[PDB]
Amino acid sequence: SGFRKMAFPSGKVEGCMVQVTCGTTTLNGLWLDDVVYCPRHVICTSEDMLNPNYEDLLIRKSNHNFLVQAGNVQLRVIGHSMQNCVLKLKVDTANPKTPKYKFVRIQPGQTFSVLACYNGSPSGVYQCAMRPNFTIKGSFLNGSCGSVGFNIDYDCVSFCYMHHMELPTGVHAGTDLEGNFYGPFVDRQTAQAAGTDTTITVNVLAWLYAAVINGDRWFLNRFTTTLNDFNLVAMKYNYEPLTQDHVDILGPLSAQTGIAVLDMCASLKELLQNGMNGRTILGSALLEDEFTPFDVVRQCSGVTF
Amino acid sequence: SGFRKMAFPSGKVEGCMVQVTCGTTTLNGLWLDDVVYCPRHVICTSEDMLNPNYEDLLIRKSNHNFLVQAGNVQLRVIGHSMQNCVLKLKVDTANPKTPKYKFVRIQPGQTFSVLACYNGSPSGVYQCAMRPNFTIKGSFLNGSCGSVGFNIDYDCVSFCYMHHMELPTGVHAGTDLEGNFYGPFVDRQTAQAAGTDTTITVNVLAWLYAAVINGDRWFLNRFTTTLNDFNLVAMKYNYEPLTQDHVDILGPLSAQTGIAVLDMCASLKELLQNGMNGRTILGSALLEDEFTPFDVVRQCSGVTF
Ligand SMILES: O=c1[nH]cc(-c2cc(-c3cc(Cl)cc(OCc4ccccc4)c3)c(=O)n(-c3cccnc3)c2)c(=O)[nH]1
Ligand SMILES: O=c1[nH]cc(-c2cc(-c3cc(Cl)cc(OCc4ccccc4)c3)c(=O)n(-c3cccnc3)c2)c(=O)[nH]1
Repeated sequence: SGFRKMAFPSGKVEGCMVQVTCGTTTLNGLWLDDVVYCPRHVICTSEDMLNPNYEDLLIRKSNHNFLVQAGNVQLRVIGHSMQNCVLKLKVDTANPKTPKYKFVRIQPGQTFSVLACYNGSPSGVYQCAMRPNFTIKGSFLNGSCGSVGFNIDYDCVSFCYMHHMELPTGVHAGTDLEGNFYGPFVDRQTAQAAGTDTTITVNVLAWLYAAVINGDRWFLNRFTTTLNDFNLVAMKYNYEPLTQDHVDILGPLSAQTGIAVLDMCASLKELLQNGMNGRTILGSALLEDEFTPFDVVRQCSGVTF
Repeated sequence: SGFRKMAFPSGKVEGCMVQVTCGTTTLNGLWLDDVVYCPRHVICTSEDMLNPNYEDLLIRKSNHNFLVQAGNVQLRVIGHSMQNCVLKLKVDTANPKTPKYKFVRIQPGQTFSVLACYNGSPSGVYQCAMRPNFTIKGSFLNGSCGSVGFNIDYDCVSFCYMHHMELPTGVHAGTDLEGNFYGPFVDRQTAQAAGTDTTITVNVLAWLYAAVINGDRWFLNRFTTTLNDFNLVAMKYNYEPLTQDHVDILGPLSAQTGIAVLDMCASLKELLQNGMNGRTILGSALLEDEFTPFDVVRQCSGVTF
């Protein structure tokens, strides 16, 4: 029992982190097989990032201008190319620690683990969610660019995120491992709106099921609702609309606890309309939306890797 | 910017986790050099744990009765001994992945990372605190015994915790790596009180400094206090007393933010007396005590490993 914001074990990713240097810029890269992936703004100076022409900046760069260091190991760069917003550096040595892996583009509302890195060295790991507006509320300092987010299924690392930018609002933006930004953002230091964020309704419900499984039951009430009525309330409190697809994903938690999804929606409705009245749920005084239904079943049933 | 409950990268510990089997009992062990450490109740049956005589139970066990498996690798057991509440199994092979390490006994209020494991396989990592009453509020299921807690300093893993028990209250108890329980607990399924817990005042203050560093400033007020007056309030709200030693550990955060420790105490006093009035601090609607001053400086300055 107990419920914690738990991250995937990071060892399989730690073995892939390298340092990438181009000119006077140093950041983090991801070394898989014989390719190193990193944000393309490694080729920019402080002035370039205000309005960069990456095509033109890269043309002034040759293979020997990229220094890639993996601990002591200096890697020899034998090719370079730009794919959307990431640079791909071909090296002459395959990473001996390459895990089984794939590149995935996650959906808004999905969670992943972040291995924050500086100068190629891992400093910490934490779990976060892709917001509905495609930002993430991370913990990143200067030098963290090229840190990656991932999930793990038994032995296969699914890389979903590479960190590129901190917006003036303090939230974070980045790409999938094909270099495509999540959300509307561009890798340029110029004004960019993230737009309205909402709460991930299906995750909140998943966490309420986790609370019930662990003994926190005070919020269960005598009411039910309909999907239509609930979505009226969701809209009023800037919650994402709940779909039948979401109801179905919640099916196994509903079965395990014997609480129909729509009954749990009614409990959530009453928490939104009346607040938590100075109480806590799973040690939290607000409604938590960073656990997916899969996360809750994983943590509450102890699946391993 | 941003502030997250961040855990140490777990790779160095993942390489040390093995499965230990004795009879029909299987749990987690820690393989360092040529020794495997695990809870001594691996030798108990379900009935034994109600009132075990570990000396007598171990006498019925021989080296070949302990099966130790590290992935595929079956380890050959050439010695066994009991040290307080842990078993030490001498194996004939040194773990090739042994990190630099030491065994440390932490103080109440200190934080560490937990690598939750099942059947020798890591499933997740999270950060927690040793409570003032020497329990931890973890996330552990049956089979998690022998999972370990640790800190990391550059390349040296300090192991501080091995998980042994879940109490009927749902909180968790365990030992240092010499087998000595934290707190009053014994490895026996019989009634055991944990006693009153308090909030870790110095950690709360550290987190308020983290909030200020990140831009959450609404809680700073026009008041100051004295150490004596603050400790009166702390006692009323079951906060740990603040000592001059604590004030000194907070010195660098005070210097960085220009906010005198006693001024921050006055802000904390007003939050305790008046509540948070429906506001949040660093995304939390309650006062958070699981970050030490060292944690806050580490996360806010990006030290790595
Ligand atoms: O050597 C290196 N140089 C640079 C970086 C670097 C670079 C950026 C960055 C990159 C681009 Cl292309 C545009 C941009 O715009 C911000 C903005 C957007 C919109 C409006 C105003 C400003 C920012 C950054 O955000 N961070 C950082 C800092 C703290 C936390 N997380 C990431 C680090 C690095 O890590 N290493
Ligand atoms: O094979 C295996 N067998 C057993 C275990 C095991 C064993 C215990 C345990 C061990 C002892 Cl000596 C005494 C005890 O008392 C509880 C109690 C104390 C006071 C009053 C009433 C009850 C419990 C346990 O707590 N957990 C567990 C379960 C869930 C989360 N975290 C840990 C697992 C295992 O992991 N693997």
